[PDB]
Amino acid sequence: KSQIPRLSAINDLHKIWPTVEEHGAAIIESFLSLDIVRRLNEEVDPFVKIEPIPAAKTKDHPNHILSTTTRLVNVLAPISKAYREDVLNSKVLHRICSDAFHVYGDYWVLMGAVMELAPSNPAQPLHRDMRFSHPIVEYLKPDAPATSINFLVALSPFTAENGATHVILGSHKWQNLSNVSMDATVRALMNPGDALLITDSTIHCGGAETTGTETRRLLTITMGISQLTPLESNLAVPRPVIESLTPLAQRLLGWASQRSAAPRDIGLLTIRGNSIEKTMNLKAEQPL
Amino acid sequence: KSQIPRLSAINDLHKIWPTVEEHGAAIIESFLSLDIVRRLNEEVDPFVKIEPIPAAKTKDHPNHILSTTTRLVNVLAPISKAYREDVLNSKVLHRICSDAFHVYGDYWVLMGAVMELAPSNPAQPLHRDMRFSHPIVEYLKPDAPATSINFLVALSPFTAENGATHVILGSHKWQNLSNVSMDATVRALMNPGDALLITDSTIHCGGAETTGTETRRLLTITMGISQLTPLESNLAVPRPVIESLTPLAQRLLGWASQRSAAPRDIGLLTIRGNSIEKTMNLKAEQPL
Ligand SMILES: COc1ccc(C[C@H]2C(=O)Nc3ccccc3C(=O)N2C)cc1
Ligand SMILES: COc1ccc(C[C@H]2C(=O)Nc3ccccc3C(=O)N2C)cc1
Ligand SMILES: [Cl-]
Ligand SMILES: [Cl-]
Ligand code: NI
Ligand code: NI
Repeated sequence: KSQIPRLSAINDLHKIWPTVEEHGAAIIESFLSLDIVRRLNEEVDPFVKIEPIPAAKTKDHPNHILSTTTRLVNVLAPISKAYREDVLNSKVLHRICSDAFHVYGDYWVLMGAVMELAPSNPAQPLHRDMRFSHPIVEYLKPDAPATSINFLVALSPFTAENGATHVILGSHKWQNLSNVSMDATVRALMNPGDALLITDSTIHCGGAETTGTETRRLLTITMGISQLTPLESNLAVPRPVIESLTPLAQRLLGWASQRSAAPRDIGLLTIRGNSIEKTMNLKAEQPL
Repeated sequence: KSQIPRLSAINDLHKIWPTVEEHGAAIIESFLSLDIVRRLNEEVDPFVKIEPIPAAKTKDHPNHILSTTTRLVNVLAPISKAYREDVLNSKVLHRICSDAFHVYGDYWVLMGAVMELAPSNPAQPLHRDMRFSHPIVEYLKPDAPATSINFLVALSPFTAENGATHVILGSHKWQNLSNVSMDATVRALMNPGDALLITDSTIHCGGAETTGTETRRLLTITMGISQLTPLESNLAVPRPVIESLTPLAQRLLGWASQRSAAPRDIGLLTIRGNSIEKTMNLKAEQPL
């Protein structure tokens, strides 16, 4: 069985989305530089350490799906300069997203999260993303272009023994799911900064951590059309932080109006014919 | 040909959504009281008068579809006490919406707008709503439950001669649109406070104003699943105004997290497992 296609962020940029459209997955080698990975890790480190269990009794939106040995930290913009500057303005990410979502229009971040898997973390069941948040997605026609995609960026090594992600190539086109099995999977073996890109229809799962010693960390960036509601809110992010961002980063975090691809688009999140950013006089690229 | 079913807001409440599901339209008699209509009208009056043309060159999200003799005012919460208190907490609206959207989960306001049509306003072409903002909707399967519905509330009389809305009954189930014609329509003749309820698949249009003297006004409330992005933003609505609302009204305006109907729902617009309202310590029902 064939392995996940591996592509250069530098050289093969136009090939990335077409590869994912055909095969359901691709590995983007050095999607983030080692420097960006270093800074991201350093900045999110304490927030991962203080994060409670996914279904903590203190939470009013507990995640009952993730293993108790998973820590997920989202709303990364206030935590991480590297995320809000380097990642949110990634040339590679934006080329891929504009390739993927041109039929629909603007896209934004549905969720940007750091996930840390503890040693001995079990494999997840094979799944498609979005089914615990967006029931609408299951009602889309088979040939509907993907309305979200997920960049699974390695922040530490992904190996077969420490639980590297499994994917079933071609499974994004499957209607009948009788042949869903771990027998059909291949692995996303990745160095820090490499990213596995999948669609919302790609069948996949986190792998089993079998060493009992290694802690695997990733940055999962679910990008989706601006017509779908994000899993996370940036409403509470301080205005100085938002005003330090590029206009593009502001749009990605829901601090701007959005546009569809309809020929005479009337827009999303508008205010009496004007944008959020025009109405609120929102500044951009103002240093803290 | 059969007329639009007419139902009591008081007596026939459980019958309203089933009627719309079957026929694609229903008239809810006295959906709003005359007092609520009076107050709504008085409060929005000046904002309608100052509103420029839909495609005004000053706007960065111009509406190129609406006639130049239409004035549309959205983001009504800061304008109208009657809207944000009486309409957003309407028992009838919420019963209908929970009936309609139970398969998907929470719902919210995609757009609440007052539309005023000037004398001699031409009939709109027959259409389905949502096609200039949510291209995703066209890619839903035929049997997908409606993901949005539109309450067209009369704020002045709707008569055949002054441009009362046309609908084609049953057209919400149409796949082939070869028989789309004004020959197939019936009219929504309505007194102030009556509402025509349609789905996002009901084929309909505003009628021709033929008197040259009458100004027709309506309140259009597009309610949709919380998984779809609103056409309008309440991000710039002052916090004192938001904190005067009920928790339900806050949710409807995007000042709360949202939930899907998935058995182990992980939520929408959350912040590290907690809600917007918990995170921001958002007060409710605090008088101005
Ligand atoms: C333990 O087995 C699992 C089964 C299904 C899922 C799906 C997933 C999702 O739909 N979206 C995301 C996307 C990014 C990060 C986390 C999640 C997330 O929480 N779930 C539930 C996760 C785990
Ligand atoms: C002039 O002919 C027309 C053709 C189509 C439409 C559709 C409509 C929409 O999709 N949504 C709404 C919903 C509530 C109020 C206004 C609108 C709105 O602006 N358009 C464009 C309007 C007019
Ligand atoms: Cl994984
Ligand atoms: Cl109308
Ligand atoms: Ni997944
Ligand atoms: Ni319409």
